[PDB]
Amino acid sequence: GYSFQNFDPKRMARASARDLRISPKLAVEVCRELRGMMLNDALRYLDDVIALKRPVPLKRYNDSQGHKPGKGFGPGRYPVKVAKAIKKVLLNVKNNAVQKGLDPDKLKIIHIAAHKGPVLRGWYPRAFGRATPFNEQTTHIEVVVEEIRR
Amino acid sequence: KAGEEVIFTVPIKKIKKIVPRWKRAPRAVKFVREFVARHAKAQEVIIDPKVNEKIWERGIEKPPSKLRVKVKVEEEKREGEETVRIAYVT
Amino acid sequence: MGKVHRPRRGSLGFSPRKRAKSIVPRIRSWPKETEVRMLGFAGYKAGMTHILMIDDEPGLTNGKEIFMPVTIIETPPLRVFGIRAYRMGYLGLETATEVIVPDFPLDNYPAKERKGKPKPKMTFYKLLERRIATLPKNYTQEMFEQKLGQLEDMIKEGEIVDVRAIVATQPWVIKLKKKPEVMEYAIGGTSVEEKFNYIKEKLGKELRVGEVLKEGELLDVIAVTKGKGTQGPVKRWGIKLRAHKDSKGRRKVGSIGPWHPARVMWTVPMAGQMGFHHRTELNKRLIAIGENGKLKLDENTEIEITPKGGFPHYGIVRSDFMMIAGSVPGAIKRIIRVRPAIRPPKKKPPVQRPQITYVSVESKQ
RNA sequence: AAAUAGGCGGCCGUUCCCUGGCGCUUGGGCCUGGGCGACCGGCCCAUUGCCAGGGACGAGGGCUCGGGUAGAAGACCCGGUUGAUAGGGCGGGGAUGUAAGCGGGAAGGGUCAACCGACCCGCUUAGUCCGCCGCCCCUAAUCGCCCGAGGUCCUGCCCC
RNA sequence: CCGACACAGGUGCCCCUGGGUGAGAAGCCUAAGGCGUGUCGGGGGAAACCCGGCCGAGGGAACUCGGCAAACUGGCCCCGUAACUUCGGGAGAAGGGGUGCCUGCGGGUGCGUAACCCGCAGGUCGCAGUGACUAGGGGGGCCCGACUGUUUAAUAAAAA
RNA sequence: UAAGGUCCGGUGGAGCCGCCGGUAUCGCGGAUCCUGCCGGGAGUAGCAGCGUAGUCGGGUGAGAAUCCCGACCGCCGGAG
RNA sequence: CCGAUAGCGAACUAGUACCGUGAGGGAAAGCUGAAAAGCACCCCGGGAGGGGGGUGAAAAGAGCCUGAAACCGGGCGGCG
Repeated sequence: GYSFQNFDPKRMARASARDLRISPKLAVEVCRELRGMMLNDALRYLDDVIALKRPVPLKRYNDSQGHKPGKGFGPGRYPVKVAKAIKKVLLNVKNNAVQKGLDPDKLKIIHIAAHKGPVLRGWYPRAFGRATPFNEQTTHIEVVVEEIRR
Repeated sequence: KAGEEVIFTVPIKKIKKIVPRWKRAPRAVKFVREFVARHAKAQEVIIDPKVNEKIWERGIEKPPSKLRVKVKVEEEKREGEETVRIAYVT
Repeated sequence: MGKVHRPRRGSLGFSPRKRAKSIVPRIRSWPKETEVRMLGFAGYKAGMTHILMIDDEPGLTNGKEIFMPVTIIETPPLRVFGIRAYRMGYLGLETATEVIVPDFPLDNYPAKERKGKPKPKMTFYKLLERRIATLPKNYTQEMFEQKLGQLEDMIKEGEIVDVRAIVATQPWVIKLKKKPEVMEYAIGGTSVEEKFNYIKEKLGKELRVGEVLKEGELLDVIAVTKGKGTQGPVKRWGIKLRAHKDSKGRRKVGSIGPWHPARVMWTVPMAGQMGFHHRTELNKRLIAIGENGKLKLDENTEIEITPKGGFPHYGIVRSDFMMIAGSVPGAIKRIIRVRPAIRPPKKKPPVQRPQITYVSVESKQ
């Protein structure tokens, strides 16, 4: 669904993604980082991540992963898959908003939040006659973008 | 510099001890690719099957110490680049 | 337990083994004052040679030929940027004030053909510009307000303690840096006013090996040693080998400790930084001072140095130099600073200008 | 990061306007009765200050690029055309030991002729090679991004 | 196929005479034929540490329960060969020498100069001629059990 | 006292209380409890060790280090 | 009497799937709505995926009545 307030006629535009086959933890680091920016900066940010230029800092989940230089937190990594996938969500808010009579580029991103969805589960082998879960997480991520201009 | 052509010698020497020895030959090629791109100020480049053969000739293990290469600069259309370089052995 | 003792491996006296706080060496400990003369001087390690000398250097003969390995060091000339004043507090020595010299001569500098734009380098010390220490913003004004501040300090009179000098390099032939390394050297005499007079003359002056230091003395050397990176328990502390044939073990400490005590001591061998550590090594004999190198017109007190083909990993030596006995702590191309000895041997006398029979002329390669 | 939480030198930030409301709100000088004084009362000044509505400017530093005297990542150190950092070319210094070709010799065997020949010598201190140094800007050190403020909430020392 | 797994496992035959090699259904290389899905890539000249493996002066088991591990010998030809003895064996004892390429001959079998094989002399290069791969270290006393075989399918292969 | 009762708001959209007398496969914190669902571990280990294999152009496609074509470089040789 | 972790092995695709050479062993798996109107038409999207509008009411939108806890994101308050 959607997990935040709306005033979609002239001050909000929304879109959501369901069952994206992506890491939920890597969705946590991008949503937080991206949050509070305008759409255009958010496109720019995603494009840099894919190039393998600006790192996404690891923060809340962070363990056993190498640091990355510069201002921003010690560890970080690049979630290419998620950046491509989220770019599509954002593109959908952008096409929609224009029909709705909002100008997308100026609208700031109030809210982006990730939801750990259903779990694709099975088995892959281990030793001693035993099989262990081998799972892919399927993730929903919502975006609600809001006008701000003078 | 714009329009043609540079003849350049690319030193392969990084290839030894930057990566190991069989798989010097895949590494040489990345060096040839970088050197040319760098010098060009360009994209990854296209390099002729003749450079490959040259690196490869002795085998995966023994690539040669230098390799002389001829590069050109050209444009394109549609939208995009400067940024395209055709290079072959000389 | 066999009831057999094992003497400790590694020291805790050059511990903790961890990276230097700066590329510049540091100093607290200053050697004996007895003369109104410059204390401490600097160079870059060029490489190494070996030398034949006539003993001199008192020991097991005092007349037969002796082999002594040598470190050839290119010293830059230095330029005293400022006078640092100290006042003595309650808790330790604190810097009262400083005079700097913003003021600009054009540097003995060269470089560069192409040619169309020589583009002038005429150096107000554009090397100060390349030094990331900042500068007023009215050169004349600043120097004078400080000079007046000095005059006060000299007047009061005994409020002021000793004088030390902020001194910086001049790269005017060295290609391994182009940014002044900035340091402190003390100016000793025996009483403040004599140090105050000397430091004031000194400031505008490009100075030598000759000014600071004399041949035939023993000297300390202060430096940050060459960085290995991280190295093993084997390397850092020393470890012995074990029993009949061990595949599994070999480079191993076994015990870190007992079960109670329920902690790890800091004296047990582990991996971590080795090198890039600060060391002062005592009593290295000053073989030689000269300037150039390559040719000198006189045939005694050198005939002039430099192997042909340079040295591996060092540029051309052409400027004032010093050749010091034995090992020098550091890597090739690193800044080393030289410290007079605090006291030298006394069972072995220093003897001035030691006799230099012959100098190497072969490359290190 | 010694909580007695240091010392110095330099560099920085160190703002406007209409309209309405307020000012011993803020700040100084003078007279006189009272006070040691601050203070009350009388006289004099403010391009000013304050609240509400809109509004400027941007020192440092990283990321970037060429390499390392540095290095598990990250960091460190140096250079970036105000330049010789890296590579080319050339030349200097080093490593190996005589290159390919050709010419002659060469145990012999053959119509002892055209020749078949391991090997030897000359050419040739050759040839091949360098993680080093110098000359030299030819080539590549471009292009471009950011984060980081806004003499400080309130108090007291000296003036305003 | 079977082992839950597309498991380095392990289940029959046939091609066992491909070429070079060399005693060879050996190794290596290579042909017909097959593949690069023994299915995750890239980076750090890659530091410590760990597995496989290479090399170590001088010394030559000082290590350790113990020469364990590892090393050495090494193919082939020739010479020579002890104690002991069930006379069969020990024995490939031990130890010593040689071995390449070229040039020219001889012998054997044959038929007439084929196909191979075994010797001989001269010339000559290297540090090294089984130069690689293949490829026993040897010797002596003692205990036990005759031997070959079998054994705790899966911590004991032994003297049982 | 309390075991537990009762009222309001949101949600939900058909059944439900009280009293009195009865009755029981009648109240749960543990049982290396049983079953079911879920997090940390981790974005770590594995995706290496055995004779260590790919690579450049080009084709196709929304997406190509591992699909195909050629060239080039290899392993295998009673066996891959 | 029980009421879907209960009661028959089994409210159903059960003596099924599956295990075991075999004898034998053996689960889980119920609920749309008044009507299927079971998603047309329109915008977007590589898109069989996904979002807005379209139902009395979609926390009635396809194992779809209700829709807890553990737990996971975001936000609010507070601490930091």
